[PDB]
Amino acid sequence: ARVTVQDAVEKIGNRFDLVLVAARRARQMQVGGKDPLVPEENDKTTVIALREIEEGLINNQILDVRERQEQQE
Amino acid sequence: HARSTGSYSLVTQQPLGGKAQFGGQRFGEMEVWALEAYGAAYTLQEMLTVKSDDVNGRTKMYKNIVDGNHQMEPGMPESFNVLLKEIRSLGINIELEDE
Amino acid sequence: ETLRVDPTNDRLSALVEIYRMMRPGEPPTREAAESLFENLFFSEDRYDLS
Amino acid sequence: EFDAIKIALASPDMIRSWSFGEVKKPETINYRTFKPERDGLFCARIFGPVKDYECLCGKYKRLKHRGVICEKCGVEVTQTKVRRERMGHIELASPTAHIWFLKSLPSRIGLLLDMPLRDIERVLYFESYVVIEGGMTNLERQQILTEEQYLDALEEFGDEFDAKMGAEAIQALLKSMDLEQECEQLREELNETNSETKRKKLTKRIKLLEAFVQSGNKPEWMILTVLPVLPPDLRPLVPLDGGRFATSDLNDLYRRVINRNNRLKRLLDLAAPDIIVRNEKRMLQEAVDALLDNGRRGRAITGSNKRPLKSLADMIKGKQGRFRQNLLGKRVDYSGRSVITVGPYLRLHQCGLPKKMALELFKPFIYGKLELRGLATTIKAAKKMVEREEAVVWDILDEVIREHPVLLNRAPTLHRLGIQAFEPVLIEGKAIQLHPLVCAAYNADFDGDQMAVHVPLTLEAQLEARALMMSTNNILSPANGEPIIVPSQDVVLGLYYMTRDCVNAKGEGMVLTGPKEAERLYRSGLASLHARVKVRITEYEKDANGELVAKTSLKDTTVGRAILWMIVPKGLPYSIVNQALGKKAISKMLNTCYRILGLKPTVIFADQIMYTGFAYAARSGASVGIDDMVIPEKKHEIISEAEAEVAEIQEQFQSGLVTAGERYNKVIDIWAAANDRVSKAMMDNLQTETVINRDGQEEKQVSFNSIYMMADSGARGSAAQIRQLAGMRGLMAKPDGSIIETPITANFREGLNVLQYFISTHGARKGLADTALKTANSGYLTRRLVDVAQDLVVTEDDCGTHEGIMMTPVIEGGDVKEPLRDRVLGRVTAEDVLKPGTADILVPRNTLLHEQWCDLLEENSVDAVKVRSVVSCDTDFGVCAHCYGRDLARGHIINKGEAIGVIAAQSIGEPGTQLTMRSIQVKNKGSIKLSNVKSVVNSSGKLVITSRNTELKLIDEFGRTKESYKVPYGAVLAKGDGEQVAGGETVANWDPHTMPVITEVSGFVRFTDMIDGQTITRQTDELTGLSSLVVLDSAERTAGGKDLRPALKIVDAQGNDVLIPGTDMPAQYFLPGKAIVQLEDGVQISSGDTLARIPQITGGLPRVADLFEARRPKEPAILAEISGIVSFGKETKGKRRLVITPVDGSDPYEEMIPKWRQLNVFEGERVERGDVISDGPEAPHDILRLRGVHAVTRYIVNEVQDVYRLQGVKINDKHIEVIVRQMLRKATIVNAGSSDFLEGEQVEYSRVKIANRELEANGKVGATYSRDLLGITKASLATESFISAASFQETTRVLTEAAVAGKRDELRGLKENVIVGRLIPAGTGYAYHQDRMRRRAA
Amino acid sequence: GQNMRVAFMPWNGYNFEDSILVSERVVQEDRFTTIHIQELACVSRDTKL
Amino acid sequence: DIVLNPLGVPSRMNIGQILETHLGMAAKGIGDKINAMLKQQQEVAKLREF
Amino acid sequence: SQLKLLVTRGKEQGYLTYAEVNDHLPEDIVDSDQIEDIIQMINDMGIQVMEEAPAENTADEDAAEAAAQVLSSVESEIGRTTDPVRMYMR
Ligand SMILES: [Mg+2]
Ligand SMILES: [Zn+2]
Ligand SMILES: [Zn+2]
Repeated sequence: ARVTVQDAVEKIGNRFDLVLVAARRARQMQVGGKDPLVPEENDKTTVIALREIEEGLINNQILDVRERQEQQE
Repeated sequence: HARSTGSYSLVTQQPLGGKAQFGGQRFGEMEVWALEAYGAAYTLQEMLTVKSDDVNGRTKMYKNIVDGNHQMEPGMPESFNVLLKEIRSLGINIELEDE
Repeated sequence: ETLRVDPTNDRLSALVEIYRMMRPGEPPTREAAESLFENLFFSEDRYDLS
Repeated sequence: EFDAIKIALASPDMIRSWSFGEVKKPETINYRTFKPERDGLFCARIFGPVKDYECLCGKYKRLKHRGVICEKCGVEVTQTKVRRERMGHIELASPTAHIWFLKSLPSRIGLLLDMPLRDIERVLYFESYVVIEGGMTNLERQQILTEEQYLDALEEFGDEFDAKMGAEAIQALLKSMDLEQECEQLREELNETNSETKRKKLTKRIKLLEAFVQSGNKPEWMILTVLPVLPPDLRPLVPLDGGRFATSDLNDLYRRVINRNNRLKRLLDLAAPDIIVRNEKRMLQEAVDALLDNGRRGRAITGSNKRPLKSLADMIKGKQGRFRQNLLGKRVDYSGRSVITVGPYLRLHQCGLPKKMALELFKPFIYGKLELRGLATTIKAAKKMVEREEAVVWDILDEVIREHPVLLNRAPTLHRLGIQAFEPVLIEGKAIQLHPLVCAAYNADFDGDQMAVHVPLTLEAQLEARALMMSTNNILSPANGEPIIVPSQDVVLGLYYMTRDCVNAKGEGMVLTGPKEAERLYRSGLASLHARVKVRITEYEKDANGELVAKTSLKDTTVGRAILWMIVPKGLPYSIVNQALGKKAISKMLNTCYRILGLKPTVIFADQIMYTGFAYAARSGASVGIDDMVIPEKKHEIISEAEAEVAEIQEQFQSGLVTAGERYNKVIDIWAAANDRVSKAMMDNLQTETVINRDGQEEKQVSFNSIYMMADSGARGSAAQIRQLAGMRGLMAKPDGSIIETPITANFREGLNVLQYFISTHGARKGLADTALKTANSGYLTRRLVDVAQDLVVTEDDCGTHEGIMMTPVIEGGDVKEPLRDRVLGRVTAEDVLKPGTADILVPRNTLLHEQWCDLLEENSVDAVKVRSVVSCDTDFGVCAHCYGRDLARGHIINKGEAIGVIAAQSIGEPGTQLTMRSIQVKNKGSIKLSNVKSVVNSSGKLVITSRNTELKLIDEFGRTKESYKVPYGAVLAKGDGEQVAGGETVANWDPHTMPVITEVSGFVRFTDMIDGQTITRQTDELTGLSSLVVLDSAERTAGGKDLRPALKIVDAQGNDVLIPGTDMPAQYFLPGKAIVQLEDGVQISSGDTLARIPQITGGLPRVADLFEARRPKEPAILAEISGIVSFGKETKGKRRLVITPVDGSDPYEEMIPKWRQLNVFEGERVERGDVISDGPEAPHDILRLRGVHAVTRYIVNEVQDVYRLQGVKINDKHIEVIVRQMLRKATIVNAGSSDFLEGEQVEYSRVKIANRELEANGKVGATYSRDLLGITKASLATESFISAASFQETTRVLTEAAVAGKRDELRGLKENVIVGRLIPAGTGYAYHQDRMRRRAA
Repeated sequence: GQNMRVAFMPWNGYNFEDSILVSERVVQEDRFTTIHIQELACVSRDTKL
Repeated sequence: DIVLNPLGVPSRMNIGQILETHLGMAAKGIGDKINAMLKQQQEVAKLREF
Repeated sequence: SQLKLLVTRGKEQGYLTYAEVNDHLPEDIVDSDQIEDIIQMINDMGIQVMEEAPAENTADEDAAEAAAQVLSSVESEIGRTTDPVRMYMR
């Protein structure tokens, strides 16, 4: 699992904002159809999104830039 | 006692109550305050509408769950529609204003 | 002091006052008031002190 | 979709617009074909089809016809649920008045017509006539005419005369009215009616008329002409088993209305005598009023039973109404309850969940995941597979549950730690397993308690459970930052036993190579767990920028401490496990780990502590036996001695040498002393043992007695309970509150005889009955405090203010009971903390004071820090993060979107069932310091107190106060400022009675106006015959002297009149009545001599409740309403008069000081605003007015923290200031200034504050105001939302007031978004609302 | 009730607040097994159809 | 058969359970000395004495 | 007057007893319902009937003043009747 989310909160800087960004990413990953930016060690999309946030690979700006690129293409 | 979905009341279309009726758990004010003390606004919203008496938002939730898509379209509780009808059946004119 | 502040001088006025207190607004009558008082207590049917 | 809910009165055209048809028959359904009748209250051509997609005749039965009206019956073919939405209407034969707008106490109809309610009712019930625009024939509009007067006035008046009776007359009055012309007349009158009551009434009425004009309503709409009819499915006629029917009470009321309306219509066509039609109209009015609001003016209406019928108003209001019950307290799917067991093997984030309860809660997930892996072709197949409980279903369930939290909740949710999220672990059985360390959060034990479990469904809900509510994120108490996950009772016993030395055990004196060798020696039986040895210990310290430098040394410790060291993480020192480790040492150790290392180390460490404690508590084999309760050997001797003493006192009393009241206290004290002696003997015989030895000599050590081990470690119990086990039960009470003189001299190891048991039963039942009252009263306070403070949210980062409270340690007379660290930790500084040398800034500014800063402040020994407070924040509609401080549950500065009001309310309220409604001797050593002290050298050079606010503080060597003693006026201090003192060094003494009168210089005194037998009396000591002239009060003295004021001005030997030394005014010191002038008349005296000698709180929860409700004390202390010189004037006028003629200012201020009062100010004295004149309980409202806002908040927090501190409760002061911020949020305007507000008006402080700030930036001036203090009830009452207010106030009053005002609601509080069913604007939903506001501004 | 052989001691946190630890020999010997009788009813009514 | 927690006795001053446990141990001890004499088929004279 | 005296204590204690109210009640004969009407009129400013001797104030002054004025009228009243059957008989 993931007993604590301290590092992801440290990255994002607000706890409520972490909950929103992680939910957006997890929805992209489960229903939209996307590939994890980290190995999926038998983890649910919620935990995978959280541990992508932990490593600085995802945040609101990054999600937004990628989505605007997709809209252009 | 555990319940997922069951029978519903006639006027207030809310989960029935008890084990015989296979009812649900009562979620009251002191538990609402507890969720407000956290920031859990989506948990509160789904406990008030999709899980209790949002009639057409509770079947969509079931279909979404059996589709592997964990998302809700809340809508409006039926405890508020009945309230509007009861206030309007007095002489008062209470209406929802356009966005 | 109770006598000096007594609004009554005769039995009939007392019965009329009791009648008004119990069922106010009705025309007081000597026979009616006497019957009401005599039936309130002192009547085997309506009052039993076991 | 919708962004506001607007409310207003309904026009008859609108009511007909709602309706789909008119109800004309009182019929409901046919009694054989149970089908709806043609034009009744359950019709199908008005309210819709009773079966989906079918007519009633049956011609159209297939959806292919959706949307056509069958001509055999006119029943549109559509969904039957449309029957739940369609309204009807009833055309009344006569207009009828709405009861809400007629019989609401302000009586909007009467207020609008300026007509008393009795006249309106008389005209309404056909008792008298009225004039509606009588015209130019000597008539007066709105004039009441009795029937005979109307008859005789009709004569000689061939004019129409415009007189009417009944509700049609009222409707005509309202319809003929003009509001703008009334406003014009009212303005004209207010032009030249400058009279208090008159202009007040004119302003009130013009305000009401203007509000009604703006609302858009028309007054004639308050009189009903069409009556709406509710949709049938909200008042159903459901069939039951056996042919019985159940119906709603509204059907009876509607049938009543329809029957009487039809009868009236029929009776109008028969031209009946007017008596009959009048009576019918009265009945119709009664029926409609019973429908709308039953038993509001009449007595009631009853059905088949004798119970009153439930009306439309009864379905919204009450404690069961929709505006209450359903809308925040409804039943929920995906939930279930069960019993809780221990499960000691679990980790803090995991709970044990029964497999059967989980196969039901997660059923749709299982169906989906079965169909997605091909196990089940369709969903019905999956439903049968799970029903048969196949083998693959358990694997799929284990996959579904893998990472999916579940919320667990225990009954009374008193704070937010009563709901927590855990990861399930599927188990056998039917009971939930709960991690032990969480029990304290739930206040849960394992003797039959139950818990409810809910499952989050959405992705956001799961993420909130994992990130906000998970149990491993919540290890600190939100009330105080202290950990709430401390080991409780058996872990404590095990860890105490492990780390506990003894004199001579196996393997003493050994030298080990580390903890591993210590453990290897103990498990092999070669060493005892309590064996003093020397062990090579390696400890890391972050004595750098986070480096963890290692140090290896040879510590002296037992085997158990070295073993326990193996679970401690790196960064901690070794002294934490190098003690006996009772209950509080372990909590201190966990707090140290959390503050040094972080959150994950703390969670791992706590689990390891629990495991080790359980293991070694099992290992010790600790038990409880009867020999463990050791009774003292001298108990009977002490009891015999006390019995002899009480017998001697009793026999002396029988000789009449001591009164019964005094002998009662004598016996009570004797028995209290005996009880103390017995307890001391017991505890001294119990707490120590003798053990022999290293060499062979006796040695004393702490006992290993099981009861003493449990009590000493803090595992369970206390010395008070051991006293009742081995000592004596003690002294009981009585139902009257008295203390029975004879105690229960037996303990439970012995037996109580029948009389002693009968005595004990009273206390038990009393306690059992109390507990319940305490619970019910703590709930009231919490509900009221969340009603007041619910919508307070952190909405900003930094308001940029420079003001705040001044934190210093709180000292009550003697020692300090709360240092500066506890009060200042976690807050933000408002000003630079200068080093006590005044050299440079120690903490610059805007620095969150965490532990390191507080340690630095302790190093510099500074005891006064100015910190930013919520109550003094510049933010509008919210609070900034810097003025709040830090979270206290997370350990860092707070985040925007945090419901700080709900947290404050819950933190104050939850610890309330644990609160029960109950000369100077410088102890330490330091340089005495004085404050506000005026004095003059006495005869022996000793000081004399000449100040009413004198203060003495035992400033210590470093300059930090350690004691604060208020110096009584008129007293002399042996030592002086700077004079070092010592123990018991009574710095000063004073008469316990009689306020002394002192002068200033040595000189003769003339008794001017002090005439004996006129103004004073010759009460010369009768025995010693020493002059004792006594001032006589107005009545006490002669009438001539009554006007005369007794004066004792000082006079010099020159025969001149001494002027107050240092002042031009003569040294006259007028003495008031009773003044003890033992001095002889015209006698010379010394400096500051005794010219004369004038003769001499609840507790608990009710104390806290009446402190938040701003209640004025019964004997309010009087204060200085202004600075100046005191005086007096027209006395005996029932109340003595006072004045404070300002030195230069005018208006000396006069006051009606009740004579029975005892003033503290000499008739000739100067004072400053906020100075005690009389004395007694201070009133919060006075403090706010005379002294600033910071001086009322400091009073409430200190006054309300005394109740909690006395009981051992600990809650932060942040939480009391957010409640106080909500109390003083209304401001009264003093000068309208250049703003747009009237003077005598109350407005929101946040509104006037920004109105003049914007005005000031322009070329205008601001409006002055005076702040107001309200209790948590009135403050709540002032909500600007009729939906939020209708929830917790009177629904009928809220909705009538909002309808006539044409109010509109825009959902921005937490209680109005819960009812409407959308995201609250507080937490994760705080970003949604902000973007909504952005789009709306767009 | 039944006469149970009882020992007073902690034993590993399985009797932490008021929890009780029981042997399997108490469950094998059927010391606290109880018999519960319940009645269910089926009523056949005459409906309109 | 059953393991109970000692920490529940001190706070809840119901020490009748400890005395009941001690006396039940005594009674069961008496019962176990008769089971032995009745299983070693001993004469009534010896069972009558104990 | 008599009603004002009854109010005096109501406020002084914050509560009253059925007996004291009924007694201070104006001799004005009341037909039960009238007594019922006044009890609420007094309840308007807020009071505890409590057949026995004795929980916060939430009453708007506007309600209070209006209840006071109607309370004064009750004393000046003669035969106010809020009962249709009684009115019919008369
Ligand atoms: Mg319990
Ligand atoms: Zn048809
Ligand atoms: Zn601020």
